[PDB]
Amino acid sequence: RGVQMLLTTVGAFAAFSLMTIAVGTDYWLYSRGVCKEVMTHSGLWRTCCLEGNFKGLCKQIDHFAEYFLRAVRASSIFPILSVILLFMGGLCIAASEFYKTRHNIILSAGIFFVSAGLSNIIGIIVYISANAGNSYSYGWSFYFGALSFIIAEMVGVLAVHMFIDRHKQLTG
Amino acid sequence: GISIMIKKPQKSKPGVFSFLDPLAYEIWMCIVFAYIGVSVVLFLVSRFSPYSESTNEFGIFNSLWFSLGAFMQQGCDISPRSLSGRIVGGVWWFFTLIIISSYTANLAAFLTVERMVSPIESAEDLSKQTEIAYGTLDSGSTKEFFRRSKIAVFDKMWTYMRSAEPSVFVRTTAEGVARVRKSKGKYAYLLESTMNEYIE
Amino acid sequence: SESTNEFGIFNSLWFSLGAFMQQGCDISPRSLSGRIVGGVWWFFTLIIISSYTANLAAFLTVERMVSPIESAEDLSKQTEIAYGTLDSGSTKEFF
Amino acid sequence: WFFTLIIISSYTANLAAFLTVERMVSPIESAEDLSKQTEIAYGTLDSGSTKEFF
Amino acid sequence: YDKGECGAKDSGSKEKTSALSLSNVAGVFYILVGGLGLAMLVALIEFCYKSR
Repeated sequence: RGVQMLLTTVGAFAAFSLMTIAVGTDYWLYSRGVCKEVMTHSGLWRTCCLEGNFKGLCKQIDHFAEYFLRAVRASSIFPILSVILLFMGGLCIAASEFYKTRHNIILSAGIFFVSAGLSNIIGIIVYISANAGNSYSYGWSFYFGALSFIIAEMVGVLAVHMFIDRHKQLTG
Repeated sequence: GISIMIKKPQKSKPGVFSFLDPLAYEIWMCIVFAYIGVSVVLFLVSRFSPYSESTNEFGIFNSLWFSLGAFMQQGCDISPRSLSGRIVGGVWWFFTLIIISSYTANLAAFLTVERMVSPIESAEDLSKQTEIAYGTLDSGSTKEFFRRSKIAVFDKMWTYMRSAEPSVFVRTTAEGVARVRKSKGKYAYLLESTMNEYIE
Repeated sequence: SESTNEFGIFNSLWFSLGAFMQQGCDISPRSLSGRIVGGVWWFFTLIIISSYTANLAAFLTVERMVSPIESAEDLSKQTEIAYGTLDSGSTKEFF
Repeated sequence: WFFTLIIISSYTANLAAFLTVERMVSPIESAEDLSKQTEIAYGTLDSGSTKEFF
Repeated sequence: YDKGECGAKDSGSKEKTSALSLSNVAGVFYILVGGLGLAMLVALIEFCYKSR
């Protein structure tokens, strides 16, 4: 009991709000490259150059068994899936006005936080293993996604313990 | 006698964390994520409705502890008894079974090839690791001496020196030793032994 | 006020010894402190015995071992290996 | 416990030996590997053209 | 060959390997995430198949 019932919303908000940076900004990776060689960084859809004549220039980036793995890497779906899962978990924890005090939705809410978690393990490993296909280093959007994963793993357990407090404690 | 000079090879100075070096940073970073990831599901499944908590001791804290011992091959005080509880344990072991075996395999790599090296010796060795370059003082007696000799071990050395580029000849001994100091390995120089053990 | 576990000095020694071996721990240090205490001593054992099992390959696969007396001079400065000369000749006079 | 801890480890090590030595050796080739070393002997048809040729 | 410009019969060097990469071990990580997702499938049955 206590206030901790409400901190679910703070945990969810923090878990969700970070993710938007990942699904498009170019700060995933530092390397040399081209905007056609020059210091470069690249997003999923685009690429930009720095410290040269192309400083501030940008271009599209593209990829068109390994064929299916290339397709999965280029569609990058796990970001979107985890985003939808986190959002639907937030919409679940909001459910104060139906199933009142049974809160079957609050029971279900853990599924989203877990699945959004497990999503990003595959997402990361696909992203890294394909991009590796040496001075290079990982850009901060990778750390942002990892941090979002950390808070998602926090809030899932927290929310499940809060369902245990609010309802399961009454069932014995 | 005609004698050989090379750069002193320096000595090993391991970094204190070098015990990680056989295995890549990404591996550890993925291990840590897996070690977290396995705990949350193992908990959540273990406290679905018995309908009583003595039905399943495997709460959050215990669902952490169980994973650590399983990752270290040190077992447990308790193990799950549900089907959906057990299956994760029935998977998590295999990951450790692979990865520690790979870590041992790579730990054998450096400890082998390294003890497989040998140095330069006897001048004859410069027939084989030929990418460590060598040459002579220019226009001096030794340069013509290599041309005039006709024994195969020297015939190779001459045949190389007669064609190598960039220039394998130096105007002075000072330029030679400077060149050896500059390349810091990968280069070797020729002169009379009386000068050699003087520079030494 | 942690007042539940069975542990004691000789039991802690016993738990330790197996924790340098690999037979399963037969008692539980059940506390967050005790869990942390295990959660590194395990890893330490797992590292070291792996390194030993790696290094025990080298001696079995790349023999060479130069040893007896490297300089042929410094054997002068010891008293186990004997040395001497042919007699009745200039080699003695040199010394 | 210690007896097992040694013996299984020392055994595993040995297994490497063959699985490594039998990959590091390979056959004689292109006359040069017949003449670098003479663990296997050879000669010619005697007084024939090839003997004088060598 | 005497004006050849490449290494011959042999060039063996055995560089210090850059260790084993993630791309080698990934085949474990996939089946791990598979098994973890698969556990929830039976979790959403074993204690609620009697529900309505």
